[PDB]
Amino acid sequence: NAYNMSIRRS
Amino acid sequence: DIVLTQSPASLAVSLGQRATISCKASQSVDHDGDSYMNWFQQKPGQSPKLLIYAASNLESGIPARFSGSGSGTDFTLNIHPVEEEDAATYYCQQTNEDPYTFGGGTKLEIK
Amino acid sequence: QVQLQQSGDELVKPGASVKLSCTVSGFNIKDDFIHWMKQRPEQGLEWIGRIDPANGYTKYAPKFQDKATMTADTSSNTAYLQLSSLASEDAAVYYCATYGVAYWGQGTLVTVSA
Repeated sequence: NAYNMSIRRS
Repeated sequence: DIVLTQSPASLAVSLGQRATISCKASQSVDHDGDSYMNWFQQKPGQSPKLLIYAASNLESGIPARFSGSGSGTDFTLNIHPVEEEDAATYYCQQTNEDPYTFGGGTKLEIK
Repeated sequence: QVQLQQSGDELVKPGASVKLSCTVSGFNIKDDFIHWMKQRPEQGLEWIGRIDPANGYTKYAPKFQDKATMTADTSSNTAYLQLSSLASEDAAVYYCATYGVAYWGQGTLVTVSA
């Protein structure tokens, strides 16, 4: 599952 | 901005052997214990395909022959073993800091 | 099951504008950012920016701030990229992506005539 961590969500 | 430098720019690897591609970031892409480096595969006329996210996570649908390692500024993509269908250009991408940036690509050929 | 279907290739004139689309199926676009990328064979892959379709908020790379305008419509699950005052360096393949950056559209070729 790449949704959470393939971008930095801040 | 973060500059990503890949090494080598191109390589030819014998079928069935291992290959490693390096991506070095000009500043850290770490945050809170994670490393926001992705690896993509692209073949001519096709969109980039995500292989690895957050340095070491294998994307669903991608063979376990691909693995990612590294943290901070130094990252590697390993292919083990290399197969014919792996002929492609590989890109690293950081998503730690805006703007996201991409490496210049590494073209892999089979011999 | 998620598909990002981008609009057809466009030949554009210098100084003109063009609006590209990215129609998403199998995914509620309110659920994530949509990202736009540019690719040229020499200058490689560049991130143009991302839009949050749930609120319309946009973030651009500084080099694209007065070239690109990202919009989206949850009503049609479609994102748009408007390129203004086209010039030679705008000829490229443009991609949209979502689900973090895991799922990409097939790309739209923009060619610029002489």
